[PDB]
Amino acid sequence: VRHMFLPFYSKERGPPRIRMQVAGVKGKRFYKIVAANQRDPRDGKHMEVLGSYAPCTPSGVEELRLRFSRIKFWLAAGAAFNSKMGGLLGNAGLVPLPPPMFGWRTKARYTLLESVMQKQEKLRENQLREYFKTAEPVVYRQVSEDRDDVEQE
Amino acid sequence: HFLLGPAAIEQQKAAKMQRGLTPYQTELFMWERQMREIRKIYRAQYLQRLAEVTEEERQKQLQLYLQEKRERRLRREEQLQRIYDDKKRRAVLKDRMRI
Amino acid sequence: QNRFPVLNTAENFRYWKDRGLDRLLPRVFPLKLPAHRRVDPLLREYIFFLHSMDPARFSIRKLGERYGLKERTVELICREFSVAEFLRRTELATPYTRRVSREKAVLRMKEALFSLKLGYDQLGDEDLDEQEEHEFRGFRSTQDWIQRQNIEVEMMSAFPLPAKRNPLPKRVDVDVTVHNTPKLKVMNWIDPNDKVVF
Amino acid sequence: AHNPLPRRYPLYKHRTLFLPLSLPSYSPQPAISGVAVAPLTITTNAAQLPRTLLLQSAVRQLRPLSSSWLASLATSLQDDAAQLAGQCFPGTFLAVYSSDEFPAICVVREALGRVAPGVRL
Amino acid sequence: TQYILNQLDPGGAGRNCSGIGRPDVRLPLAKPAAPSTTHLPRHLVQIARHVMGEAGEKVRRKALSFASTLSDQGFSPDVFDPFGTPLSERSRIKRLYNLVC
Amino acid sequence: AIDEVIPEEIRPEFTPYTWKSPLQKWAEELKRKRLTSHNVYETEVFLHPPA
Amino acid sequence: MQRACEMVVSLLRVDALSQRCPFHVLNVQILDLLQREGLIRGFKVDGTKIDILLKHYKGAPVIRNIRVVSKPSRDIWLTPHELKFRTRFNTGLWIMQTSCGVISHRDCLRMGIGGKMLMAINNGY
Amino acid sequence: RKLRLHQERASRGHIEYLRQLERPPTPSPFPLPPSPSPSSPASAAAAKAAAFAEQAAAQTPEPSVLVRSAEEWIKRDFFFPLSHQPDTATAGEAARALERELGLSLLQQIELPGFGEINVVHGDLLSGSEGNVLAADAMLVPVPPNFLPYRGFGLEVLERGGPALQKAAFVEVKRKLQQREVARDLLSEGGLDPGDLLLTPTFGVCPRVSLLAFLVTPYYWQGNSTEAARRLRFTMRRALDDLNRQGPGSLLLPFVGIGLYGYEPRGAAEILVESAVEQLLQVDAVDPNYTLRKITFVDRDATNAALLAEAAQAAKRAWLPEHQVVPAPVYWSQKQRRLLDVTDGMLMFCRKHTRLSFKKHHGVIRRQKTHYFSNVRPFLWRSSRVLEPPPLLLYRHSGKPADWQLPARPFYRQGVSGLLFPPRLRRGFPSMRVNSKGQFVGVNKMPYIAEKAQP
Amino acid sequence: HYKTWQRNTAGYLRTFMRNKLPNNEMIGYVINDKHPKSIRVACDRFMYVMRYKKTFRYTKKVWAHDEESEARLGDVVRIQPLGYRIGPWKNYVLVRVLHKEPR
RNA sequence: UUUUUUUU
RNA sequence: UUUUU
RNA sequence: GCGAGAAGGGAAGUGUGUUUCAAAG
RNA sequence: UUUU
RNA sequence: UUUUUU
RNA sequence: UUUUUUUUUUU
Repeated sequence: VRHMFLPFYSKERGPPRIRMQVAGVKGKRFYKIVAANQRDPRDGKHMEVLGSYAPCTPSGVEELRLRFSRIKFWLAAGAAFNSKMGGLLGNAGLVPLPPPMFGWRTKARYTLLESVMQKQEKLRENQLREYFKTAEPVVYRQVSEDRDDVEQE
Repeated sequence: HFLLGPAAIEQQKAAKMQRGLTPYQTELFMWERQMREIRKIYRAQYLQRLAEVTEEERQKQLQLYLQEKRERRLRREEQLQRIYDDKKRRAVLKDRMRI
Repeated sequence: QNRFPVLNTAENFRYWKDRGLDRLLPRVFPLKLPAHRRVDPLLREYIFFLHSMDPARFSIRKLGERYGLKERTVELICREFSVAEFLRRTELATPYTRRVSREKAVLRMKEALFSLKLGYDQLGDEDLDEQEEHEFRGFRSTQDWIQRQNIEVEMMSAFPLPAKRNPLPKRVDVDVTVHNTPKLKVMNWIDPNDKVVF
Repeated sequence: AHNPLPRRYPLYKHRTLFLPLSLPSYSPQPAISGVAVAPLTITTNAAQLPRTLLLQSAVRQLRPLSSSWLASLATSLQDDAAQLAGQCFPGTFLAVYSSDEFPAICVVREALGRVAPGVRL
Repeated sequence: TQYILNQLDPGGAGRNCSGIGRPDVRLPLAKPAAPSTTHLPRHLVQIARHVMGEAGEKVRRKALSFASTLSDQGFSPDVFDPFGTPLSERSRIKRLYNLVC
Repeated sequence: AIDEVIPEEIRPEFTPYTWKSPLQKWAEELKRKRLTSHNVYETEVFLHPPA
Repeated sequence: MQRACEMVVSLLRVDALSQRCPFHVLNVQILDLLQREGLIRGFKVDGTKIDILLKHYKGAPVIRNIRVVSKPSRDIWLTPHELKFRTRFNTGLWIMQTSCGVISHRDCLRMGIGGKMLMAINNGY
Repeated sequence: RKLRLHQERASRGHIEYLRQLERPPTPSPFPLPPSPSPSSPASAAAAKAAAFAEQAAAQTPEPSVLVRSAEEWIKRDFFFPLSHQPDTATAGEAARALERELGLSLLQQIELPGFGEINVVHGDLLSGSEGNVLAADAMLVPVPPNFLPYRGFGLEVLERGGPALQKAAFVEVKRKLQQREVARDLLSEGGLDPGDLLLTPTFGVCPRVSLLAFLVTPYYWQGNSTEAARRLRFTMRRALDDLNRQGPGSLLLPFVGIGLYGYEPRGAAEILVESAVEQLLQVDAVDPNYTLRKITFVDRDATNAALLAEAAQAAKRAWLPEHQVVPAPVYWSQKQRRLLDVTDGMLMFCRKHTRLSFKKHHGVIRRQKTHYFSNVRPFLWRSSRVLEPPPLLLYRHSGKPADWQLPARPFYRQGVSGLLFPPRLRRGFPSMRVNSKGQFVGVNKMPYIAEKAQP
Repeated sequence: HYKTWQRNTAGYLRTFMRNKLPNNEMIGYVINDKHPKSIRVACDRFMYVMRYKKTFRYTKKVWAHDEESEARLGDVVRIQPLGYRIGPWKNYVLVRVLHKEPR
């Protein structure tokens, strides 16, 4: 069924591809994911808009809005993408998670470091357990009878 | 469930290396082969679902075409009857005046 | 000229309204006040306690039925009570010296004056659920925004008259959440106008 | 590109949000499970009324799936009535019945719903 | 009569009505009248009249079921309520009450 | 079932029942006594203290 | 089409009981719609001219304003979704000429077909 | 079941939103034209023909816009009426097929190990003649008096049984009524009280039923909605309580509140469900006496049955630790907990001088056009107004997303959400068209920025 | 050029339909049939004005081709366009003849 | 009942 | 800039 | 080996553009 | 900066 | 720095 | 102008 994708392909510009754009106001730029050819300009002609991406948001968590019924359809047509694009789509579950830099087999020291961090989090939990039994908003110390408030978050 | 499941991650690591290639290349090529299978799965699914919609739309066109054909045929026939009835009266009346 | 003893007629609509020279006459009106503030402060503590004790047995809806409080009103009582107590136990600041906008300051004065004259309410007086009734709520209530008409004209006949064209729902875009992570938030854009679901 | 706010004496007063909602359909709708869901008044506030909450709740439950001419009319009516009546064996109100004849009418009552649900005797 | 009352006070299934005009309600009538026993079943009353006994057949309710000349919905000396259930109390309206206030 | 309605004063709100909660009964008792007063309730006082 | 616009002058009279009108095929159909709404007491075809009666109430006539939209030199057409905007919050009577005969503006929107605005009866601005 | 893949969960929300917007059709009957029409012959013929066109207009769904040429559409609009079932009204075959695989095309069971055996909500016939056709204590909801005027489930039951059953019912009530009068007279409201129970052995009503209880229920028209709910809870609790120290534990309460006393499937439903759980656990009991360990609900009505199921789900939440949901934004915050010590000197800058606060700069815009092309257009990349979606709900223990969650939040301009003459949009086949051969082909064109903003 | 809002009015749509024909066909009357196997068809078109809301008419004389030379002067015929250029003047092809003038 | 009315 | 009178 | 006018206003009036369709080197 |  | 004040 | 929320027609 390659006949159905003929129009999409452009001889002058090139084959279709998926990338991002840079638009908005100076100082508050936001990424916009669209579909275009290879030689097309970064900000110009576009075939279809897939979504957007906001790496900086007031809440502090990166947002990502995408179309689940369009990305899968475009991939079947034979549309490539950059390395960075694959990583973001992998987390969403649309495509297999690509390997990180230097591969996975070399990730030897990180495995041990991650275990230490996980162990510390579990140990910290045990510490706070006892606190709830004798929670004291106001706790002094044997220095100058100074007041020290305690609050969780 | 295999490509998108945890089994895909461990599959890339368990691969045979080749002389003259970096460790990252072995996993990259293995991942590329997996990406080729997902494209076919989506293509097959889209075509199968599109076929159902195409057949449903075809039935609507046939029903609409038949309904419009009957409406025009009946309306046209009624108009012709009025003209034919009136034309006959004029022809016979005109000959009467000549005599 | 006509007989219609009911309370939903053209003349009876918006009863006790100035129609004539009395429109310019100054008239005093009662001052509105939210229900969550007219209740006895004492009962607020009690209600909060229950909520914080056993949310399962004492649900948001069941708790408000006994005291006659709406689901939305009861939620604010716990939220406003929590913050007041938090600053006292922790020895942070007094409620009186708390910073707040001017809109709330005037509201506090009315609450104190409301009780000084009449008194606090021991139990709320409001219905949990709404009821379809004929009332005047703004200028957008007595208007048809679909057909954009004020006066309906129909043919007078005893035989069954053909029905009117029913309206269709408006299709608009919405968003949903699929995967949420501490360092990333993925969302899906829904397009109801798309024929192919896939 | 605008932030409406009061700029007059009445700067602090109750300002409830109003959401006009006209009739959804002019056709006559039946009662859902015996509870009437017909529109009584056109004035509707933003808060959803309990009567309307029932209709919308059931909407989401429904799944998307699923010679002369005069002589012929009477000929088919008799055949259809006889055929349907014989399936139960191998509307208007005001149907009286005696105490000792309850079994005779009980079977008939329950048998009309299998071939004519519209009957409301 | 039913239609007239419906317009004066909207009331039905799933709605809070004032109970004015219903058979099971006490009203301040100008003159005494018998209850509306027309809606009660005839099979259950007839079978219950014998098992109730003389205590609840001539001294409980029938002792005052025909004391007044007037009646409601005609007359029915055979059908009545042997049990002494008082259908007192009423409900306030939501339309007229809000106008006077 | 309706006839000539004679004006009669009733108090449906203040009607003790076997299903009302203990708090409701208490609250209604105090409120009822306040409205029935004919010496303090039905009076207008300018100053707060009995000057 | 020219004879259609000549009916407004005759029907728009105060101190009169009956007025004549030229006979036309299209004019006969228009009078039928007006009579249904209760605007014309009656009419009769007197051969080369049609005699149309006038309706009055408390002195003043039932018709107070007539606006001619369509003219022989041009043609006004409105889509089903555009007629509603034009005609809104009014009690006026607009004659619509659809393919399936002649009907009022109220019926044109019900069918959703594209009509043709001929004239206006009891219309303001 | 248990959709683990992200793609499966994403598609679930799409179907739910489309189902709400979908409404089945309702063709209205058309009256026959009158034969003795007083109109002129020219108008009579046109009117008669127009009647038939309207009938087929509402019973002939139109195809996609892309099917026929543009020219065709224009001619049809001015020659035929507009259909009542446009192509953009109902979902296509694609939506129906997806639900078959996802699993969306015995209802509920609340099981508690140790207290309550099971809580099955199976809906079926009671007296049609195991889950729902084996018990030993049947329930009934008669009118306050001992005579049912009309309607009511109990009306059928009593008549079915014949005079044999009826005789036992009148004797039991007579003795109970007399006992109350004597007890309230020697030691010092002459009618019955809502919340009483009466026992009556079965007389052939149902072979698989031993007992037949008689629980009175109150009315709904008395008082407001807030007062009505309070009354039902009192009767339920008293009924359940008495049943406990009565006999064996087997409750077959079909549905309480239904009949002719006023019912609300939405509100009334929650009362019942919520009440059942408490009985099992016997919360309100100093001395636990576990006797009742089986509660079931039976409903004939399909519609009602479905609704009942919903209630069950809500009941299960906030009660069992295995089904306790928690918003994602607060779930992660609660995990990485810390103890922060704040001294008196750290709150120096927190305090402020001014007491009150308010906006010191009016939001009155000066330039409508200059501001729009500087701080509105760049920040707008969509042609539709969409608000922030609600947060995702996750579990507490397992920390995984749940199936049931809040629905979408569609937005409407000026509140009105009704279109009478919807146009034929071109969004049905994005970047796809029909060729001369009939096949589907793509296109190469720049999309319109205001495509969705021009309905 | 017409604006986006000008393509949805009934006035413009009606004019478009009249001008639009299958295979971009046209209707006109022959005015010159002197050269062999040649006939000049005079077609009439329409246009819409968004200022005064009035439609006018303007003639469009074009050249056509005939094989059997059946058409004659003053005879309404049907023309069909072609995706090439044949002859110095010939730009159309005949299909049929609707009306025929006596001699 | 709080350095509340009260205002860099 | 300075800051519990 | 591959990419590169990414800094072009000099030509044209019924043209440059827009719209409707079509295109299995 | 009465959050750089 | 004074006056008033659930 | 929302304590523990990044959600809120806050007013």
